[PDB]
Amino acid sequence: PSSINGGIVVAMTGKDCVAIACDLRLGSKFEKIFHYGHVFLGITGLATDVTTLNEMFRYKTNLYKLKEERAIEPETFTQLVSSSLYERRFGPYFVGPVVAGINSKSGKPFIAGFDLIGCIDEAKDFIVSGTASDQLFGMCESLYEPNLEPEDLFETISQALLNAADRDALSGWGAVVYIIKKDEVVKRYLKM
Amino acid sequence: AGLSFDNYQRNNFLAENTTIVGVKFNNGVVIAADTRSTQGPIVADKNCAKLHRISPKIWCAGAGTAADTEAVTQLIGSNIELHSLYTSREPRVVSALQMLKQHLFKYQGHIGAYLIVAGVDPTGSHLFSIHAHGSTDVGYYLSLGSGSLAAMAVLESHWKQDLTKEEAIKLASDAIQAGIWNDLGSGSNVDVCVMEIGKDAEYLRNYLT
Amino acid sequence: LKKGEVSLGTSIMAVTFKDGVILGADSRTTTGAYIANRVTDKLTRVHDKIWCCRSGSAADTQAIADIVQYHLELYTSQYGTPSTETAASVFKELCYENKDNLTAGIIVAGYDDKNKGEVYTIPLGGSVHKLPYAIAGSGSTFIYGYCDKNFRENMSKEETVDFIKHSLSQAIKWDGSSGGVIRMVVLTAAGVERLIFYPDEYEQL
Amino acid sequence: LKKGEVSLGTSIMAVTFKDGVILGADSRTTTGAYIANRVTDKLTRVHDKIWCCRSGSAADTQAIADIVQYHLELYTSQYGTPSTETAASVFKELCYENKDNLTAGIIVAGYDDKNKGEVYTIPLGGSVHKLPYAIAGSGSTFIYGYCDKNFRENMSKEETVDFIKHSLSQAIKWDGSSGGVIRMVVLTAAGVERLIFYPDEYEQL
Amino acid sequence: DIILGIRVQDSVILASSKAVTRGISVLKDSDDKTRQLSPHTLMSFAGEAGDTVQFAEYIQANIQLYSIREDYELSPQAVSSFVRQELAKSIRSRRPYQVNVLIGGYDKKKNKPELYQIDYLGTKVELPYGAHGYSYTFFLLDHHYRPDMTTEEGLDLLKLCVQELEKRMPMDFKGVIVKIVDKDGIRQVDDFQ
Amino acid sequence: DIILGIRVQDSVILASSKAVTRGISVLKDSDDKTRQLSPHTLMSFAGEAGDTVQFAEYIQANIQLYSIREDYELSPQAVSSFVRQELAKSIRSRRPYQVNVLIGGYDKKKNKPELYQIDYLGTKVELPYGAHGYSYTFFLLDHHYRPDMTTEEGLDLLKLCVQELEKRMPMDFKGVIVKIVDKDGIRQVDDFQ
Amino acid sequence: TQQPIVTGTSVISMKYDNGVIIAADNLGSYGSLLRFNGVERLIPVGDNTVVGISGDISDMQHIERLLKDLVTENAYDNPLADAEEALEPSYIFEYLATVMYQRRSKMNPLWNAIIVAGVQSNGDQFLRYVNLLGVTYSSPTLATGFGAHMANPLLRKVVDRESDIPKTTVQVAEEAIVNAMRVLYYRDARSSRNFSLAIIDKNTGLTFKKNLQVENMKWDFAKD
Amino acid sequence: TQQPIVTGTSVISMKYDNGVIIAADNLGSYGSLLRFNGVERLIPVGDNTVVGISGDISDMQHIERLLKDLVTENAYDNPLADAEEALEPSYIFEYLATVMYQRRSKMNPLWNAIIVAGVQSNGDQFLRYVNLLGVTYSSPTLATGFGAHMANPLLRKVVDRESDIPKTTVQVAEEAIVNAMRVLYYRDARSSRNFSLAIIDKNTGLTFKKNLQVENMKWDFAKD
Amino acid sequence: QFNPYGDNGGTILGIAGEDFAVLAGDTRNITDYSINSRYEPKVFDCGDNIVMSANGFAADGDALVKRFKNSVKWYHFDHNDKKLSINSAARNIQHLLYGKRFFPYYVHTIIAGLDEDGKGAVYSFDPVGSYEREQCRAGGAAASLIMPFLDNQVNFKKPLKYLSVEEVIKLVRDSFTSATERHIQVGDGLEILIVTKDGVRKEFYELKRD
Amino acid sequence: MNIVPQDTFKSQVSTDQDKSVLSSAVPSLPDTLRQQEGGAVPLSTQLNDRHPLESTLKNWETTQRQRQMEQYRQIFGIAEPMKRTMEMEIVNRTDFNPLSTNGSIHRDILLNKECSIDWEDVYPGTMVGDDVHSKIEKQLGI
Repeated sequence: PSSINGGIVVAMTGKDCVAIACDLRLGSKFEKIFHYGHVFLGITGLATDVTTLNEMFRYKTNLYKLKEERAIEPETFTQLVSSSLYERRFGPYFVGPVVAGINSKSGKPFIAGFDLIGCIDEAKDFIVSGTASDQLFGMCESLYEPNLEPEDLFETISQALLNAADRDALSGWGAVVYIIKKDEVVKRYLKM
Repeated sequence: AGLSFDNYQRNNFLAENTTIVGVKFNNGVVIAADTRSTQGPIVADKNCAKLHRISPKIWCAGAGTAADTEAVTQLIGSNIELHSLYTSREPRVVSALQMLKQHLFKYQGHIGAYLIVAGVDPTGSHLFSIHAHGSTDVGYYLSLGSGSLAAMAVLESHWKQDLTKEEAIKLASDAIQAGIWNDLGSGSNVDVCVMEIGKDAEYLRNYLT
Repeated sequence: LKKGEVSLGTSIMAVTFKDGVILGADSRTTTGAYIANRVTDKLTRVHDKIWCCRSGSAADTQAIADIVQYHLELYTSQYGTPSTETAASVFKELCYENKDNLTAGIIVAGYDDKNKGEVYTIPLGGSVHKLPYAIAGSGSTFIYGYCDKNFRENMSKEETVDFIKHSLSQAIKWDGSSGGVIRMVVLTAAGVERLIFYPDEYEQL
Repeated sequence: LKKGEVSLGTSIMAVTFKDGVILGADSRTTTGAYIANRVTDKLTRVHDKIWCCRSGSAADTQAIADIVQYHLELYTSQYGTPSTETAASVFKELCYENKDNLTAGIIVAGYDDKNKGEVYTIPLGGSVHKLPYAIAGSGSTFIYGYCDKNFRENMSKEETVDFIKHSLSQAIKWDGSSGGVIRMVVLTAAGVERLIFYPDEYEQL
Repeated sequence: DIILGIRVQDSVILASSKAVTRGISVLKDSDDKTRQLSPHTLMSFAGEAGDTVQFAEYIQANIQLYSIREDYELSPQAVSSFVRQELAKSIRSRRPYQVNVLIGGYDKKKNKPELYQIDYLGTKVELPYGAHGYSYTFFLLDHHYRPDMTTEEGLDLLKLCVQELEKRMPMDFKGVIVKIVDKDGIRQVDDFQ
Repeated sequence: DIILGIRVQDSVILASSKAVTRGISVLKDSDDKTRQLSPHTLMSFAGEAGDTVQFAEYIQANIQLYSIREDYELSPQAVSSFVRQELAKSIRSRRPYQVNVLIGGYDKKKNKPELYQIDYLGTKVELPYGAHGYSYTFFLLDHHYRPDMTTEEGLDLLKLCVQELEKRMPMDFKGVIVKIVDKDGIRQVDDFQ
Repeated sequence: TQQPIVTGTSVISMKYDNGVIIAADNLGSYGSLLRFNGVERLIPVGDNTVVGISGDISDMQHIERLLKDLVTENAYDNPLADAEEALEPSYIFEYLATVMYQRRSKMNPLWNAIIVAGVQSNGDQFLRYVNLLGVTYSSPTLATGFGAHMANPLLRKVVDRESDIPKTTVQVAEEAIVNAMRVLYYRDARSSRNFSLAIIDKNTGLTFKKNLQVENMKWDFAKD
Repeated sequence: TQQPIVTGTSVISMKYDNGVIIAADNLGSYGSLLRFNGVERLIPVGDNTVVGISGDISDMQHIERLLKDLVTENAYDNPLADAEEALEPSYIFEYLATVMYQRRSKMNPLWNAIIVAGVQSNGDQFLRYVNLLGVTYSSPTLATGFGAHMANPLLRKVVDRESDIPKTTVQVAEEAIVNAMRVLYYRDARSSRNFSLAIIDKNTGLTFKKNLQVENMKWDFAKD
Repeated sequence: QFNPYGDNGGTILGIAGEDFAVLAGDTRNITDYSINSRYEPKVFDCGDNIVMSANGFAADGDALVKRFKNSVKWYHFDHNDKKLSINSAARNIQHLLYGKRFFPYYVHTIIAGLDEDGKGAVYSFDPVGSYEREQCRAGGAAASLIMPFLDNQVNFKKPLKYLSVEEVIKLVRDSFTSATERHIQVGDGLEILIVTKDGVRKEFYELKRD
Repeated sequence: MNIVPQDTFKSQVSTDQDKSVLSSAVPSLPDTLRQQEGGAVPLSTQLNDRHPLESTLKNWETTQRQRQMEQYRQIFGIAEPMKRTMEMEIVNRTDFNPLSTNGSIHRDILLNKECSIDWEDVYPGTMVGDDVHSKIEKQLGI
């Protein structure tokens, strides 16, 4: 019940939309995806570091909105995450973060991943984080197709998560999926 | 202040429980790299830009810890921009070399960045290699990365003093191509940057494929 | 000494002769068995007629040499041209006070109107020794006898050039960490003269 | 190689000349920094005109030399005087087949009517090399250049004696494990001649 | 040291073993592994030697200072967040020490019980039931727990868990002290586990 | 594994815990750590895994061969000497293994009980009482032992020792099987300890 | 064995249209000391095979003894031992690879890397590699040690696939080998300027060239 | 510090009726290599003190700098800095021993063994020893390193007790020191034939002899 | 201490059809980041319509294949040239692997052929001889990429039982092309051996060489 | 003339070494509540298991400045380091901004860091005692 370390995060890009999904534990709270207005961050790894990073980024994004008088864009948030991670060069957090979002002015979807000291990997297709399943990357590679509609993208990412969960730990596995458009965000739960 | 040492003991307790070339030619310098980015044996990105810009006419490419390379390059670029504004003069490659050398020596090799730096300034064209511990060296042609041996073989095969711009570009492209073919770390594309005296820098993304 | 650090497996010579001093070295820098640079220049200038060669850690010796050059510029702004003894003393102080953290050895060759050419050696540890001639590096061990049999005081310039060329050719022949061209600097009252000799010349000696 | 074992930090030379061969060595045996024996004889006779010098473990080399002498007596009982090549082959076989348990290196100098004086070197590992002249030991490293500059084919007896004396004097001068007197054996068609030179003679060369 | 906690519909029940130090025989009648943070928030702790007691007393002092300064009581959520922050801070420059805390409270603004668990690295999890120190009581809790259980049913489940624990421990296990936090405050069950 | 033995005026009482290996749950009713060497000599053993059982079975085979060959029974002293020799021999060329044996017999030539203890290095000591596997029963034995005690008093002392052992062990300690060797042979106390 | 003492650096080889070419330097190193000059590391076996050996020199001499004994035993009571019963490169490689794997399995290995080159009796080219672990493989270009990292990229530009073999003449292959040796002399600290080369051709037989030296060295840009 | 690199072997010393004698060789070794010849290891302080140092050469030069600075600071504004306020051997030894112990306590020691010899202003002989651990002691004969194992037995046969000091002339003590140096040159592999000697006498002052060589060496029985 | 093991990372895949079997492998032989060769086959015909591959340390796999083929020769000599069935071959290989229990081969072994009823059969082995019959198995560096591709393409989606030889060959080629695009150690070439009642057929395809 | 910082380890410890957080009930003991370090941080734990580069990084600039002052003393005399130190002391002494942590412009001009950036500049960085009055008390020494 108190063991929540680990997990997986999958981010994918469609046509004028993005999808970010994470695994969720069983029933009888701790979700690994957070948002800062219209930028979504999913963190895998040590749970205490995940909570610390979420609190720090909420702090920084609130101050940024108060000063700039506008919400922060995915690229700027990516750079901020990179610099914050690099600050702890010799004591780094045991985390793998993934960022997804849509730029307001341009409408271009954006996803990125980070290493534990902030090296940025900007991918045009998808990002997978976590070490729960080794075949999850292969399943995402086999299922992904460029320029998918939000319904098709949701189906693809949900199928990838379900297939990864089937050949892995079971009896309580759940998923949380976010479909992000320029003006609409949909959050869904998968109990399969 | 500075880089933090917090959670060092905690991390210890938890633990207890690329081809880059640079070529000089008669009126400038050329730097070239491959575009394959890997995370272990997995190809993370088939089109990655490894050529970085310290200043409009001073470029570099690195190996080692990627985050360290990027951070050090950006810090030195900020220092170079401020110094150029302060002196109202074009930045010199020697100044960037001095800043990089002293910064790397301060950290006693704990910043894992190995660099090739090429540039053009009012004093001429310059090419340097920089080691993580702070040692620097000068040369007419340099190679770096896991594919550096094949690229160096190609460079030693077809290098001469009187090289034109086109010959230098072809030689750098061939060295990167050899690293691409014979090294598992490289393979996708070739990025080039040509810095010629008296002209703007020319950045060629995906020069070959 | 540091893990994964560039070392200086060189061949260094400095000989005092009738008109001044000559400093000579090879041009090979290696990483293990791979030759990282075959045309490196190892003759470091810290003042117009005060030059040195370095051994040990490359980064530590480069930092020490830069500090020494800065110190000599400060001294020159006050009292004019420094003596070779002053530069050797500064090198010795920097090497000795940091011997627990830095690995450095320095051969210093200088000329001035008062002393008329001098050689100093500062091996690892930080001690200083003044000698009529000095050898250092991994390849020096193979020419200890030959030099002892062929050095004379007050040799002419050409004889000193030949002696250094022969000794460094043997050092290159027997040491795997030494090779390339032979570079020399001649410091006299007339000025500074740079010389280079290629393998096809000295390998036939 | 074995813990607390006597090693051979010597200076060994063997030179072929017009009339035959000459084998020379120093006479110092040390335990760390203490000199255990300053008048030791290092010229080992395995046949009337086949001699050797040893390096590495003293016990292993002594055992190998005794076995080789016994083997050569057996050979002589059958076919007469053996050649230097045969003795070198026996030494090589013994050293190579036991290289995982014994540390031994051998320089062999011989004379016979057919080959007229030969030198063989068997370094650690057990490989064999035939050379016009050979040097070995901890003090040999300091005379690699000098010998390369002063050896000529078909030298006279006196010139060879002088060359060996100078080279070994330098080796003694620079190596702490080498010292004492210089002992030489001259093997020609005339017979075997033993020579000794004292420090007060060769230190003034 | 073993600690257990169950959040039932209207209260939180915390059970702590009244153990003593090893190598010294002690006779006492006090619960030394529990500090009252606020009149409606209790904390139980387990782990190594006096580091844990120092941390618990430091937390209690800070919370009492807040209560005096504001003339107000922090909610259990805020108390747990502060404890998590302080625990994360305490090991930023030293080797981590074994510690595990259960915080049980009754929020009067929301009028509901709450239970949190924080491990030695500073991971806070909100749970309906929890335990620490046991080498399986988790299955017994899973099969016999309902969100709308009364205090008596929670006490019966706690007694079953205590019996299961004691069936595989020596007689040196003297017993477990049980406390209940609800809308009337914190009380001690002097009768039995 | 824990073994105990008391030599009373006319007999020897040997008690062995009916324990089991770790990681596998077993339901059995037998004394697996005791071999009958001869109709008037019994051996109890404790230690590590099957090495001890192999040694005990080897000893039993040798003694049975002697009994068949000579149509006669070795005295307990000779049996203990042979066991000591074999135990010393078994570790002359291998790393020693943990083993401890109690040999209890009734010599009919002398008409008296005898008890011996041999440790893992092959040290044989003749003792009035002995034990192995206990981390104190020594004081209880010293205060309440007399050379001329009857079988009943020895059984009472054994029961006191068993109670002392069980007061500091979990309920996983199922019990102790007790056997008595006297002039009528070897019998098992089926009632209790 | 269990440690190398005196060693040689690298051997390089390639196939051309009518045969094979192999080459190796003549140096035996003693650590950082370039001790022995004049060590032959190409061993001609028969009139059709050449074996190149890199690594421990004493083990190399042991292998030379084994090869000579194999040649002698082939001719034992064999009238046509040189006409139709002569040794093939494949036979020699099979024996050598068996020996290498067997001595690896004994934890008593021979610290060498071996390349066998030659022409079979039917005119087919043979070029194969074995090492101290018993790992064997074949390729149109082969090299050991430092050469494997620098000579192979240069040689694969001439012969990159099987179909390139018929298009490569002896002159082009020899020039490529010479340039690769020059590059190795440039960038290998344990290398020598003196090297030996061997050409095995299905028409002209075996040509063994000794005392070859690296020439045309660009030591001119170091003046500034 | 924390490792010696360039070192000198041994210093020997003894008392006689009217003064003290000390001696040391002129070699700086670099391991087994006898690198530097011409290293002076006897440092004269004032007109009445000599300090002999064995061990690390760089630390020895540091100690020489300290001694020179001590002399300069004593001189300073003192008018009678050479008549009645000159430095005594006891003062110099006290300062040096304090430095040695303090640097030992810092885990940053000076890797040397030091002997101070001289004559006090009242005519008394002074001869004391300190090392890198701060251990100090006095004796009518003193030696460091190999000398402590070979020179002391020879010197104690001349001066075995305090009462032997008035019976020992300068000639006998000097001959004993010379013979001890010859024995050390015989049996020490890091020794040199060249050595320096210093005599401090309450009547004749300081006599410093350089360029002394071991003579009368019995290299004659090695012929057979 | 001398390390007797090495690694020559490659990828193999065995699939059992209705009346055929296929065993495929990449032809790349590498050491660390270097390329030893671009065409070094690892799938061999062992006689009696049995194909074998031992991926991992190349020397151990070559030795195992050599021993198995010699044993097959003696089996033919001693039993009137009787055909060796696939299950008997699997048992022999299990014994060969377990004979090195305390000094094991550092390989993973796949064999393929036809059973007694004519159906395709594939057997997979652990390094010390534990073996099982399977419908499909991928081994090596890129197995975790090849298996999801086949699982998405096929149902074990047209069922595997009704697939033809050409369709299986196409699926193997597509999966290996994808793995070559994603994995640095996979490329150069792909070789497939097909076992049917008529015998063993070889096919070769080129892969990306970077 | 040091390059790498030296003599960084502490030679003596005591329970009252930190004079600013001494307890008022027991002046020989520290006040753990006002330390605000988590309440479970003994001083002894700070003497072991430190990253070896931390001391070098923390004292690097001071070491370089001391070497520069020593060079000035050797070459120019006592007056030059005296004047540099006096200027730095005057600038640092009269700056008191309890609500800010950034250094002054004049300090950067004196340190010749007008157009220089290091990681200390990029990354310059409770319940009890983090107010203006604590800084006033520390500054005035009352």
